[PDB]
Amino acid sequence: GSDHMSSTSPNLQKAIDLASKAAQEDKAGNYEEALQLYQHAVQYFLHVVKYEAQGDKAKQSIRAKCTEYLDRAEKLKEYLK
Repeated sequence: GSDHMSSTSPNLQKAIDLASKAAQEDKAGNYEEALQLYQHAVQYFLHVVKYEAQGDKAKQSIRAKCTEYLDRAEKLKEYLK
């Protein structure tokens, strides 16, 4: 059916799926794949916000999340294997 594809880009869909997995690896304290998931998430969110934006102001939705994902990786670097 619609399955978010009618309103959300495939890059934005990818970004969130991988951002969700970043937290899954991190909060399990695997501290292995987590770091690269946190940075790869914002790699897509910034490619959406700067080049593929929607809803005029609505692009601010990713700006709030991406600013956390690039910062929260620096906390993993304490124990990141």
